[PDB]
Amino acid sequence: RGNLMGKRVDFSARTVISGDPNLELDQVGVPKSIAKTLTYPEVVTPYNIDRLTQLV
Amino acid sequence: TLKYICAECSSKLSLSRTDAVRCKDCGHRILLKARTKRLVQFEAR
Amino acid sequence: KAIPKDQRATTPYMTKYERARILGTRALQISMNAPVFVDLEGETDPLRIAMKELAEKKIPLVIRRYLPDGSFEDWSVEELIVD
Amino acid sequence: MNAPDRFELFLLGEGESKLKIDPDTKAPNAVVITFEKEDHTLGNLIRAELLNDRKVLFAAYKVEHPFFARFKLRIQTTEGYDPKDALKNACNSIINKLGALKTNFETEWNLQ
Amino acid sequence: NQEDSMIMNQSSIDRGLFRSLFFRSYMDQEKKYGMSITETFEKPQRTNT
Amino acid sequence: MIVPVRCFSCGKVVGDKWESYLNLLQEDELDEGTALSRLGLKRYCCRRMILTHVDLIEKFLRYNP
Amino acid sequence: EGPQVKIREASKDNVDFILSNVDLAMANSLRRVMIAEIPTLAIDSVEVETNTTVLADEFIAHRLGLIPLQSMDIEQLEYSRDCFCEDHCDKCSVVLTLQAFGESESTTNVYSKDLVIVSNLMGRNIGHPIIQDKEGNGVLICKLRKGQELKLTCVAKKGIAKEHAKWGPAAAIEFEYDPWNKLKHTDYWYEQDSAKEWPQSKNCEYEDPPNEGDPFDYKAQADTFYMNVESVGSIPVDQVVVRGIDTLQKKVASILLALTQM
Ligand SMILES: [Zn+2]
Ligand SMILES: [Zn+2]
Ligand SMILES: [Zn+2]
Repeated sequence: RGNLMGKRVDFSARTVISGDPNLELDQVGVPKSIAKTLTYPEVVTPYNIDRLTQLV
Repeated sequence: TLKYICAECSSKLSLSRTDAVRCKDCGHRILLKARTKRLVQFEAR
Repeated sequence: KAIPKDQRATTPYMTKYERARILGTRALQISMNAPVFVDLEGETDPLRIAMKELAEKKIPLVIRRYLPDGSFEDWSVEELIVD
Repeated sequence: MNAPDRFELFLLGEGESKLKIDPDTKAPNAVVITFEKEDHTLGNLIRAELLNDRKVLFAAYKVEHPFFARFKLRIQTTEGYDPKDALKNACNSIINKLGALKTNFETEWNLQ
Repeated sequence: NQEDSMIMNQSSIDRGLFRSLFFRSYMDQEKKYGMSITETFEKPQRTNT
Repeated sequence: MIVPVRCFSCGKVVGDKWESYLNLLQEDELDEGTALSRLGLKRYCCRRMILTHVDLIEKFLRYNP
Repeated sequence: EGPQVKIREASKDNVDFILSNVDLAMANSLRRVMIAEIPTLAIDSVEVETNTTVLADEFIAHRLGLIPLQSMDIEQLEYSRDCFCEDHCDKCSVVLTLQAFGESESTTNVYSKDLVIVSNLMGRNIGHPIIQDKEGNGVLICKLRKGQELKLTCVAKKGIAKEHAKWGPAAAIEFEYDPWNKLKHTDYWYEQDSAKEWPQSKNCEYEDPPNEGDPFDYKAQADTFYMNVESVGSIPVDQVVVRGIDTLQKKVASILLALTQM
């Protein structure tokens, strides 16, 4: 139960949720600290070599 | 040595190392560390 | 054991799962420098290019639908009616 | 923690300007002017003077989000007239009315 | 304000409304296992530690 | 504690009204509303400050440093 | 022509007047500018040397931050970011200090008047603690007993109320318009009758009821405003109103200058 069916995993954030009518239906407002803590591995392609270069 | 202060009588001890932890003139083993002598900057916001 | 083309009795419509995995695998290949068969309108995102290839059926794939008895069928995504 | 600085509510950032004139294609002779580091105080006061004119067909403003000091001002005047001129007349009218309010306020204050 | 949400005045917060102090106490203690090993409170040097 | 500075709404200075307030209470034996009417407070936003204040610094000073 | 101002009450703290012939946008803009976009002088940095008080250090720094100061000739004092020096100089800020020590057995009270000016003003009239008490005593900052010292240096810097609420010279602004409800902007709720429950306002003396049995109102605009400005103690009311009108005029002129360059 604690190691096969379920488990504690990475790449997640837990906090208090609140409302905001100015947002859309499917969106979600993420804090800046959570956005800087979590990450996503993107593949370098000739379409975003300049953008990823700027990020570096 | 470093300046220490007694618990009850609040006297200036300034005892060095290898002198255990005990006040002189009274037997209160609670010895204060005293506040730093440098300035601390704060913001009113 | 590979049912022939005259005996394929599955649904000719592409399901949402087949479209999903075709767009995901195709977009993953496009992200890995795959030969694009459609002229781009200035896109940069790989998923938009994959959907652009699916909108014109230029995706070079064929689905191996597994039957419960162990057999399978080969329905190419070009002949599958999308939506 | 994560809240932005307070002085950012009125100070203009780097690489930015005060007004962003962007033409709009929703209607003929329509323009959307983006205002930075301002709120309803300027938007409603400008919109009122834009509505007092007869050459302006449409005029509105809105604050997209309260966490960002900015508001959009959509203006649409008649053919053969530029909304920038109407905005200039609005600014001149506001400056004149404020000047008369200051002169009259000081004149009435010198009588107390 | 929807769903038990509240809007608070910022100028009241800046003047000290519902502001509280939090005191966290960290207690440490040196110990001796068999008298041969003795923990000592000291400033560790980055050369030999 | 120890007389909140300004007010938590309007913003008027009230810290200089405590000493007089008590002075009007212990000398003239007036009521709370009358003293608050003599200090110059006309809005209840201020009135809740002086009326609901719990001065705990007096109980804090009785400890030896 | 334009607006007209008729002052009704004029005091050292509260001044009520009538600002009419003004579209609601200019009146609301005026009160918003007077509440927010007006400069003020307040303590921004507190340097605590020795503190034996029972109160917390940042708590005392907060109370000192809430203390008002004089802010007359603040126009010619440049901002901290505008001056090219490091930290501060006699062009940006005013340096203050406080030293309190308990003497006799009775507790000593630390007042705002105990602050002294040790920085040059170059002919300005700022930095003086505003004393509005009838006894001649400043704001009670804290209390001290015999054996406790309190020495600190404060740096009073310029700022508006948008940075912090401590830079708020204006107070409660009484905004009202249309005493007798004829513009049909509010539908009064009543349990039995609206005339017996809702009382009459003061400004009703300066007009008259619209009289029942008269045609409906739909062509009348909102005008004849009742505005009561209240200053805390920094600058007088005329400097609040004049500096606010000049502030909005500098903002509108800044927008016109921002449009001319395009
Ligand atoms: Zn001792
Ligand atoms: Zn109040
Ligand atoms: Zn400087």
